[PDB]
Amino acid sequence: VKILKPGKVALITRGRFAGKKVVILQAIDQGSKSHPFGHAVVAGVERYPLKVTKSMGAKRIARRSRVKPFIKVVNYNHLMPTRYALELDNLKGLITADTFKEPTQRSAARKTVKKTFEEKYQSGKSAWFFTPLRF
Amino acid sequence: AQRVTYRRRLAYNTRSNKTRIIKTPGNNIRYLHIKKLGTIPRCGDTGVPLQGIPALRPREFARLSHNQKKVQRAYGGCLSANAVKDRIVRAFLIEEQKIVKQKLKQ
Amino acid sequence: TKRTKKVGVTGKYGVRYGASLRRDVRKIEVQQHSRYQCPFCGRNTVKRTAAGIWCCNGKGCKKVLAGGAWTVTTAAATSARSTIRRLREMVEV
Amino acid sequence: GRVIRAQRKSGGIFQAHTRLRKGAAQLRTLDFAERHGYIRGVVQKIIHDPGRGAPLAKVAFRNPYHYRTDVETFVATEGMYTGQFVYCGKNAALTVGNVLPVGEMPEGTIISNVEEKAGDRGALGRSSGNYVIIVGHDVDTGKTRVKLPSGAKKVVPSSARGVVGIVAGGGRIDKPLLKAGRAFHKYRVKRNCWPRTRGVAMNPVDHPHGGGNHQHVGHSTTVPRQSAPGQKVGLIAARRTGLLRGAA
Amino acid sequence: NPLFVSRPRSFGIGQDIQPKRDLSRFVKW
Amino acid sequence: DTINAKLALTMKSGKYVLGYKSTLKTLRSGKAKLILIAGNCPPLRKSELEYYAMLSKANVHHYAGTNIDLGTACGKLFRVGVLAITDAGDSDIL
Amino acid sequence: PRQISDIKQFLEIARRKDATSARIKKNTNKDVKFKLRCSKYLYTLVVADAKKAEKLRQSLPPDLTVTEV
RNA sequence: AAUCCGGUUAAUAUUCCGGAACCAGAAGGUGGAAUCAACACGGCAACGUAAAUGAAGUUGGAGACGUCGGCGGGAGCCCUGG
Ligand SMILES: [Mg+2]
Ligand SMILES: [Mg+2]
Ligand SMILES: [Mg+2]
Ligand SMILES: [Zn+2]
Repeated sequence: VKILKPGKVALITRGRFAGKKVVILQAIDQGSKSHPFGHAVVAGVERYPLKVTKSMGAKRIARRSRVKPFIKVVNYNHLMPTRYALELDNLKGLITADTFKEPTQRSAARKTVKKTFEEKYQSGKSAWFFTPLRF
Repeated sequence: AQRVTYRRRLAYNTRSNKTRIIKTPGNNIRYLHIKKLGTIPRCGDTGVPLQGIPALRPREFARLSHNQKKVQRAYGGCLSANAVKDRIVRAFLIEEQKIVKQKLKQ
Repeated sequence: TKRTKKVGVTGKYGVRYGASLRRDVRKIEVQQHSRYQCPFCGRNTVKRTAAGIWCCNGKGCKKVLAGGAWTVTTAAATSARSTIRRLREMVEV
Repeated sequence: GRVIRAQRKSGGIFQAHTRLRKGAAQLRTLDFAERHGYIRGVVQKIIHDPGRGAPLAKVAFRNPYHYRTDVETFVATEGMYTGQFVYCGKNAALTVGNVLPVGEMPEGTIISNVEEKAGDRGALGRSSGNYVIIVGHDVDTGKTRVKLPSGAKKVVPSSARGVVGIVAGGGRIDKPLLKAGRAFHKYRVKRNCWPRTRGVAMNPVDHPHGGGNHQHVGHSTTVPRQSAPGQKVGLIAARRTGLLRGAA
Repeated sequence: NPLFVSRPRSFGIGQDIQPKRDLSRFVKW
Repeated sequence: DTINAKLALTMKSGKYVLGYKSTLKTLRSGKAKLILIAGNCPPLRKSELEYYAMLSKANVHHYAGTNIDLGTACGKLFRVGVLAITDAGDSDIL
Repeated sequence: PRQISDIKQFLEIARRKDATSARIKKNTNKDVKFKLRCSKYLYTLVVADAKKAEKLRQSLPPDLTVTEV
């Protein structure tokens, strides 16, 4: 009955990543001192992979089928929730309210998200997640 | 008291003959010929002036760096923030409705 | 205070043009400057901009409506719509 | 005598004042989508057109054959609003603002900007507050009978298109102009046709009505249909004259 | 392989931009 | 009975929020059982509110009457575009 | 004209090749202005100390042309 | 698109002289930035930065607009105290 919970796919509606699809990692319904509002920790796709066809070469397909992710703390009011949800294998406890305080831990978390998102893109079990929304 | 003259041969109070008074380091009162005021770009959906961008004459925009002429967001510098938000939500909901109408068509 | 028993807004014309003409203008001028209610937003922020064009204020429903010269809707337009709706709903079923 | 005023209205200073006009109001070129189905457009603006009572609507349509958007200028019907969807074609619904072949609409519907020939892009019932009524269809050799604002009955092909609803801009002529200056401003954006000097106020050289030691016409003002230019003044080919008491 | 997905275009009235068909019959010569 | 009486009942003894932002909060939290949407609501907003409700498994009632009538029906002296009911109390709205 | 607020920044501009000359202006208020003429701009540094002015003048590149007003 | 002050002649000056700027175009002369596989980060957000790859096509904006009325600020002028 709680729309926003870990694993759910949402749409960002405000900020630099407006229109980017994200997966909720943590759902902080109550407000903390930092972010005193109902926020969420999310991982989204900053650059979607490009479409690949059978006429492409092997090296070209590898280039186009790449995901550049982002990690962000977002107010609930800047999220539009969807009905899709992701599986969220090893992105369970790796992005807490402590990796954001350190740019080193930020780049490490993003690299981890990049590997799981990219491997998830290949053998597409969530195709809607990696297709850009056109607007 | 000191009275002034146009510094150009244009003799009429047209919109290209705008002036303001300066006091010089020679204690001289004289005109300074100035341009028309700039304009902030407006949203393509709502017509509102777009935030984060200065008011300049059209060709002055050719001298700014890229980021001064836009906002780091989809349609930045072309749509307002609230217009973009309407577009994202509208696109998503309409696409979902196309999905259900396709599912219920079979 | 009242300031006028009869002429109302037409007091700007003074004694010119004839009483009947000023009275006819008075009825129309009260209509064309009135506020009307926006059916799409519910606010009474509908005012005329040039003769058949009625606009709305606020951050929501900045839309423009095509209407009558002096009122937002005319009786002929309202009667036509119900006539059209009846005709639409009788070939539909 | 000299060339009378009516004979000088052939161009020149009598041309229409058209600088402030944004475009002709036209239906849309009759194309494949409208002939067979429908096409959707969105009302972008509803605007005042100088010299015209009715407001105009700028309507954006997708081009079926090229990546581009085509903007159309329609006569706004009452009820139309910016952001409204309008649908044009054979399969469009019977809603105010949609454009349909007159043969696709039932008897009694109220329409505007109706074509005389299928594809002429709108001729009948275009001024503010006016409309056309569908009177009947003749399916064999499809011809639709309509009633015009003048009261005339006309036969248009049942493929001529029409816009559902009445032209916006309401009862404009109900308001007294009250002042010469308001008539001045009305015709300033139309053409050089105001103010008008009466023929009897002139000299014989100027007008057939001119001259005389009182202001009077002299002969009858009902002149024959086949009068030459320069004598075709007054009440041309009048069937009758005088104050009518009950007409049809 | 799984990324190669069919993306059909409808081409009905008002759906997709018509494909480039042969217009020779309607050419103004 | 009319929905106005049920709405009048559920506001005498019951839980509710008025307006768009507070309604979205109860839909997100899952505590919204029923949302009432004014007849003249923005068409995009209605689609968003309907989508939020479907995800949270709440009922939606698009009931005739503008935001003016909905405001009056709740006894308020201001327009109400959308209601969310977290608890009927003693009413039979659900 | 541009103002330089840091002595380190001023010395770097002087070491550049466009820096032709320098000017020393001594104001009545015992404040000293070091003015550097490049191709595009004249750079002024305001030094409010006589001790600091002497050190800065000695801190310049040896081949720089320092002219006294 | 883009120029200011001071001075100068018997007589030119936003044009000459002194000083201090600005715009446009060309080539690419250095420096810096991003990229180890790809084209940066921050902010909940409005949005921010010294830079922050973007062909065709499309769309949006600026250029771009009446008139009267009073209200609020600024500049020069006017007035006032040493
Ligand atoms: Mg005479
Ligand atoms: Mg004669
Ligand atoms: Mg001279
Ligand atoms: Zn409204």
